[PDB]
Amino acid sequence: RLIYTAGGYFRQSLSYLEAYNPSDGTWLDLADLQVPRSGLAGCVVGGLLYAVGGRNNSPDGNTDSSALDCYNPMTNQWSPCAPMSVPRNRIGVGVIDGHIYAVGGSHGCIHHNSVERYEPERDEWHLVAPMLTRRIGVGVAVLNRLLYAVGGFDGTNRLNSAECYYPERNEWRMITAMNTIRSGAGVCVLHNCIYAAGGYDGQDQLNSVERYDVETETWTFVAPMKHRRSALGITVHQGRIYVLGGYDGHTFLDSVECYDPDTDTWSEVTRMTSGRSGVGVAVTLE
Amino acid sequence: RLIYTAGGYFRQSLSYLEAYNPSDGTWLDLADLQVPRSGLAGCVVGGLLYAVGGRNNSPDGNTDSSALDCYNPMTNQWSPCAPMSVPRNRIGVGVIDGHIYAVGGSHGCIHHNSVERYEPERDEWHLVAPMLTRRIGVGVAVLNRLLYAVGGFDGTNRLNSAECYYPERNEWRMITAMNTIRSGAGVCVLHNCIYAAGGYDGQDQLNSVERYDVETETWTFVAPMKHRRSALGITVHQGRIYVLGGYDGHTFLDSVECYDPDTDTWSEVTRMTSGRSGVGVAVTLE
Amino acid sequence: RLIYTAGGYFRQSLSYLEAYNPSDGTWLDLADLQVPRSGLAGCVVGGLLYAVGGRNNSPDGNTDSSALDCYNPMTNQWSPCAPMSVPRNRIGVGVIDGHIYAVGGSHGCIHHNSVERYEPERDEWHLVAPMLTRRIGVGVAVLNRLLYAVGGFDGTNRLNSAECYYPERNEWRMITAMNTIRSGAGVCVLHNCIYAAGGYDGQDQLNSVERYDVETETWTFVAPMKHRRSALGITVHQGRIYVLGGYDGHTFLDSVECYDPDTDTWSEVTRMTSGRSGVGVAVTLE
Ligand SMILES: O=C1c2ccccc2C(=O)N1C[C@@H]1c2ccccc2CCN1C(=O)[C@@H]1CCCC[C@@H]1c1nnn[nH]1
Ligand SMILES: O=C1c2ccccc2C(=O)N1C[C@@H]1c2ccccc2CCN1C(=O)[C@@H]1CCCC[C@@H]1c1nnn[nH]1
Ligand SMILES: O=C1c2ccccc2C(=O)N1C[C@@H]1c2ccccc2CCN1C(=O)[C@@H]1CCCC[C@@H]1c1nnn[nH]1
Repeated sequence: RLIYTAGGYFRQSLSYLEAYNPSDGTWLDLADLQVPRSGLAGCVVGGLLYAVGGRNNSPDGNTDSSALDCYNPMTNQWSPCAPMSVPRNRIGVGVIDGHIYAVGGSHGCIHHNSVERYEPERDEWHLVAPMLTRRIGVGVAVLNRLLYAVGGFDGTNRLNSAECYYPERNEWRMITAMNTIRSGAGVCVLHNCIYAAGGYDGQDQLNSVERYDVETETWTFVAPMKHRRSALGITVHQGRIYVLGGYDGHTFLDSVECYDPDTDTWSEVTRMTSGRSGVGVAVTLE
Repeated sequence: RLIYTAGGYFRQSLSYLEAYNPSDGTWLDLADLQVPRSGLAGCVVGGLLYAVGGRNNSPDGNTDSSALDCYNPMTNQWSPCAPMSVPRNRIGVGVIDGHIYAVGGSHGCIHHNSVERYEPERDEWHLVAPMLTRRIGVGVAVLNRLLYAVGGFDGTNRLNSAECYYPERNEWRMITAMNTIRSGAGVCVLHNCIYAAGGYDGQDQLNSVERYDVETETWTFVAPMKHRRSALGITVHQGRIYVLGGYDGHTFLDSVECYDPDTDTWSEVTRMTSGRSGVGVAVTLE
Repeated sequence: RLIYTAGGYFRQSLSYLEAYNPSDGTWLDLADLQVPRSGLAGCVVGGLLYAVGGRNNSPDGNTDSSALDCYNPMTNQWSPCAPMSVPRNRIGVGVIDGHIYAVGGSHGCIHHNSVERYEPERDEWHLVAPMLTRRIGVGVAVLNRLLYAVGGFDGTNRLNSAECYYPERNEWRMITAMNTIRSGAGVCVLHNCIYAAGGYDGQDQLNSVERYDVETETWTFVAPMKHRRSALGITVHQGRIYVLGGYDGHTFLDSVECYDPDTDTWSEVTRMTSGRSGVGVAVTLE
């Protein structure tokens, strides 16, 4: 239906909200964020777009965000929701049973292993069991009612490790680590596999993509992206992964590539209006 | 039966070969290595002690070693054997079916994922399938005729990841990662479980100890060591782990702690003649 | 007109500046470099010879160079220019529109993919687009106002890959890879074709030479050199390639071969005053 892209960074933190339509390839110019921010994460619950966490990198100063803002598509306006317990810059998020999980992120020099859950019915955040590892630039994916924290950065080492959360048991456990170390990678779920595209391994931006099969418990490489990129927006729409923007250790990308799992190929389908990195993206449900 | 300690580091790379008898608590001052080195690994095959890889850190310069030297307890003599294909400083080693596996390590700035095997009868090294990850300061453990590479450092990031080698199939496979990131940890096998004691997580030296059960595929913490230590010697003697020396953030340890798995307790049983880190340790077989 | 040879290595890093006249076959002994260096690159802009990057391998210690020095033929004198942003040993250089491009190279352990441009009239360096691959011992050629980075070493593997820079667009594209892997090869342009002579493939020094046709996008072998050589000086003078010195496996070459494209034959036309490798070579324009 539509692929949102909220915020991002180019010279400073951005306030752009734009929506891409895969059918005709048009870009909608929607209402801008109240506060500019990069390193945020986007998710859609009910029929509202949620902008979680982030950081406002401006010439005047840098401020980490604990703000949850809710975009109503009908009115084309943003409405503040209950803020998180702590600011979370470079955050990952996943949705289970209509509840938003705010995973990891940073507050200045404090790297979070803590995770908290938002209940939209109550407008209320509540902390859950923390991760085994501190993760910023973490990628999150939801599969079989289980949340996966994939890769990231613990303040010293970038991570190839991943861990699975069990909502019913309220506990974390380590799974098989990735083949490549990835911080700020695009993580999503397509069919019955966890995907991890792009990222930063400590010295190079990555174009390699690998997927995790839950039953075999093995990470397998697939066709790499055309442009290597970190801090990229990722989204699945009608059986195909879409990756939007990012940073290639150099230029802020406007490129948007699409992955077809049947053919195992990447192809640039469009461009964003301007180059940016660290965007929060989410698809309109259904 | 003796616990050998070869080489090590204190202000410069050491040449010490010393042997500890756990029965009476005595120390034997044996013949020194012909070339001093730290970051080496020790192993015992067919009644002979082998010193593998390492580096000679001296005031006159630094040289990485590809040397395999063989110590005969009967003659108290070091005799050179066939050198490895490439130098391997901060190496890990394991023994399967009388063959010595040289795993990972570094040569100057090259970090090895490559692995090679030594055949004592032929005095020959041959490369096998390389690891999925480049690892230096890697811990090696042999269990059920499979070789496990644990933790380490890839040149940028310290690792909690672990992978298992299959000699018959000649292939590596990533297993469940550790709870803690460990580079230069003491890795050994006790009662059908892989132990990972100490190490360096990128910031602090560790005193925590976790073990891996092969069937459950889970890492579990046990009682921590009294002293934090990285680049530590390790071996098993009559159902108990012996850790020797290491680096705790400033002092080079001479302490030697012993782990009793029944009581789940650590106790300092003896001291080495001088403090050191990066030693090659192996026990006399049987 | 003269073929300059600056620096080089034999036992230690050299300070020689010598100039060969192809007409009468004489050698000119010009003013030595202020600082000895090998792994540098030479180029001529506006009647001035430039010595870029390199390293001073001395008995007292090894130091990588970020220095740009300018030789004035009128005064027979070297003058320091603005240094590069980072030291670059085994550097490659080319010139587009009177601007010197510093491509890749190493700073001790760091292998650069970054590229920076020097403006002689301003005496300023500015970073441009970094390469898709990190390359040390990289050969550079300019053709149709596009800069080509060929072969080299990425810190792990020696490369047969090549890539093309687009100054106006400020981006890099990966072109067709070479038939042979070449690190430290002599790269130049002749009759609208990119040549890659000699180099090191990981095991042996090479005498084979292959050229790239830009329209057909194919690498084709030509007559090989008489001597195998890596880290060789190279240039083009009156429709013929001149390769100077290098390393063949044990002996530092003083040989200077010349390639005639019409006959497709190499021939030793002269010798340098002493054998050396890793020199910077360039021709007085016109
Ligand atoms: O885009 C860049 C970038 C540009 C230039 C230099 C360094 C970086 C970088 O690390 N990135 C990625 C990084 C990143 C990584 C993972 C997830 C989100 C993001 C947001 C973008 N980003 C950034 O680093 C932001 C953009 C670059 C300025 C610094 C910004 C920042 N500083 N502290 N937090 N953010
Ligand atoms: O003992 C120290 C130490 C002391 C003081 C400062 C830093 C270190 C350190 O990293 N180590 C551990 C490190 C290490 C880690 C894993 C496995 C083997 C070893 C050998 C000892 N060691 C070292 O780093 C060596 C001892 C310290 C000087 C540098 C030496 C080295 N440098 N490159 N290779 N060796
Ligand atoms: O000439 C030799 C040589 C001689 C003996 C052993 C190894 C080499 C080698 O790699 N080379 C080539 C190498 C090279 C490769 C590409 C581009 C420039 C150069 C300069 C010369 N050179 C060298 O390696 C230099 C000469 C050999 C000593 C080491 C020198 C060095 N070390 N780190 N940087 N330079």
